[PDB]
Amino acid sequence: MDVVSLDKPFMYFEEIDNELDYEPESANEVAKKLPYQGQLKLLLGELFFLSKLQRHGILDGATVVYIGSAPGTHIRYLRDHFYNLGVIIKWMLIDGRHHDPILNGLRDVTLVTRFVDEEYLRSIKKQLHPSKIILISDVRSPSTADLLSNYALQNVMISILNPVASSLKWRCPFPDQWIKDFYIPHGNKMLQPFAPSYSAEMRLLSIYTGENMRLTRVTKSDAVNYQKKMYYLNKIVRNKVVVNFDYPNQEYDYFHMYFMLRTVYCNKTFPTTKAKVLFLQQSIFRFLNIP
Amino acid sequence: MDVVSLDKPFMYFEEIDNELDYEPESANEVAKKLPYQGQLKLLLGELFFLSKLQRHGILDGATVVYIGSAPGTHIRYLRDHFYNLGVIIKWMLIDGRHHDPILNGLRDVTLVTRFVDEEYLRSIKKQLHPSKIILISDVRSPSTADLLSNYALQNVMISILNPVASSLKWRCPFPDQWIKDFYIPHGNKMLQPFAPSYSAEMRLLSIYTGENMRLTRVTKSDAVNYQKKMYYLNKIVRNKVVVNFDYPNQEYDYFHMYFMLRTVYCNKTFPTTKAKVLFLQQSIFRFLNIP
Ligand SMILES: Nc1ncnc2c1ncn2[C@@H]1O[C@H](CSCC[C@H](N)C(=O)O)[C@@H](O)[C@H]1O
Ligand SMILES: Nc1ncnc2c1ncn2[C@@H]1O[C@H](CSCC[C@H](N)C(=O)O)[C@@H](O)[C@H]1O
Ligand SMILES: C[n+]1cn([C@@H]2O[C@H](CO)[C@@H](O)[C@H]2O)c2nc(N)[nH]c(=O)c21
Ligand SMILES: C[n+]1cn([C@@H]2O[C@H](CO)[C@@H](O)[C@H]2O)c2nc(N)[nH]c(=O)c21
Repeated sequence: MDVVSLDKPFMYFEEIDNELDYEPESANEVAKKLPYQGQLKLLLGELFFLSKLQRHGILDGATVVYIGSAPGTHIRYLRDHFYNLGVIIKWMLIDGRHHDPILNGLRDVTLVTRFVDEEYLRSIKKQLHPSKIILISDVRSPSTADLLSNYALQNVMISILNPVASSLKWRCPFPDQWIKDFYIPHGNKMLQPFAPSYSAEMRLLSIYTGENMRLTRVTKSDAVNYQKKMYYLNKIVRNKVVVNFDYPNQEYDYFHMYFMLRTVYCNKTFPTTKAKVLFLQQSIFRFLNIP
Repeated sequence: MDVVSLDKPFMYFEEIDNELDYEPESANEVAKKLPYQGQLKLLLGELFFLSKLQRHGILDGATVVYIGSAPGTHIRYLRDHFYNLGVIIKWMLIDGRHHDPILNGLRDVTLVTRFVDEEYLRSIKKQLHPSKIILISDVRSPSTADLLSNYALQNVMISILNPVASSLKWRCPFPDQWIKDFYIPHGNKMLQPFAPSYSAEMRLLSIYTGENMRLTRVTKSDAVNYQKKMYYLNKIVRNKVVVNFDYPNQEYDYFHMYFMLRTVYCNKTFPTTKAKVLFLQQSIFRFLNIP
């Protein structure tokens, strides 16, 4: 077995302290071990993001505009969570596909069947005004050309919507498939537990202060770094069993999940962090129908 | 007469301490008092900008890419100045119109007869590489739609060229002619002496550190501010005679010019700032054929 003692997990991309030469054969390896692993991945990353905003006092009263939200089964848990905690939020879920029916009938959540474009963004901006907007993007067209296209639209979501914060899907294009350098918003590169086995994807978390918007260029060299660091994390790190982690599951992803969940706010008072986390995880797994 | 004692002139937009309701009648008022006032305006603003970069040690060895450079008569003085001081610079002047023949025959200056577009920017970027690039933009298509168009291209010049610094033409669109909010690069809003009488134009000076690019949104309210502050400066301030300014010309613009010129580097050693400035101004006026 691949056992180890870890202090904490890598929470952000910059923390990854090693790299590996990408083995193309890994793409043939089993991408997922858990049922509904994708919603879980999204639910933890989004609970983490939103709890932070709560922590900074910018969640209550905002309208969360989620683009690329369908089916969105996990968004129901996210909504109930903050709704039961008492935070006042309006959810506007927009996608061209259809949303899970469990999202229907909630006065606080509006579902829109529309693929968004720049023109549309301007109309929802005029219709949401003057509410504070929190943006979450998970749109998917893929080719490097498809990616750049998606990232370009995400930057327009921000310029037009002008949110107080944003969570954006972020996977750097492959170096061997470079087309051109581009700019993404500045933010924390949040690592995702339960992402597909060899996924190089993360979520960009940003909070907008003042009336400025800071961007950062992404070059092919960066793409090489992304590939090597994410390859090292997936092949080695995520396959570690943290023996000094006293919890029902000791695999790296549960250790990583633990650290994300310990930052979430709950109503019930627990004697320990372990008790709150166990509670949140059980609740999450039961909701998603994960054994 | 409109006399006054001033400590220093407003060097940046943010410094302007007052505003006035814009009088549309002012547009009918004489826009220029000096022959070749336009080149003078450009020459001071560009000497100011470049001396700063020299001061920060980023001028020597760069290639200055000037877009919207023709005729460019004053660029000859700028080139000779740094060339005689010993700074090593290559000038690449690109415009669709023709350049003043005085710019020909200099091995260090290349003239290009091309209107630039995104695709072209990419080719000059590949051809200039790996030199450090300093960008100066003075392109002019006008309608608010024309402006946004120009500002949009200027932002692309920066993203593609990736200069170490930039000087960009900047005039906010009129509030009563608003179309949409937009982003311009962060920079110092340099005020311009000898600009047309009621001009609301300035130059955005930026130095790029790291691999980031910071932008700032411009709203209609900002457009109202720009209009009022620039109207106050043009109607009142620029019409002041600084009696405590001991110089051959006491008008505000010469006082403003003095402060810009006192930052320029020269070969000759002068006993006073007044002597260096008088020297630089005389030299500039004689070169431009201004009495
Ligand atoms: N311009 C656009 N506007 C809205 N949705 C878009 C889009 N381009 C792609 N999409 C949507 O982005 C989605 C990617 S899958 C998203 C999964 C969802 N976040 C979940 O929680 O289940 C697709 O449903 C696709 O229709
Ligand atoms: N895309 C583009 N590329 C290059 N030049 C452009 C342009 N769009 C407009 N221009 C040029 O921008 C110029 C504006 S006048 C510029 C004056 C010049 N800076 C001087 O020192 O004399 C025009 O000559 C026009 O041809
Ligand atoms: C992380 N990853 C996945 N694939 C490819 O994506 C497919 C779907 O997941 C995989 O089958 C693999 O071919 C990669 N290809 C390259 N060049 N570099 C990578 O980092 C990489
Ligand atoms: C600074 N300025 C000039 N013009 C207009 O531009 C023409 C050419 O210089 C002027 O004749 C005037 O009509 C302005 N119009 C408005 N609404 N607001 C301004 O601040 C302004």
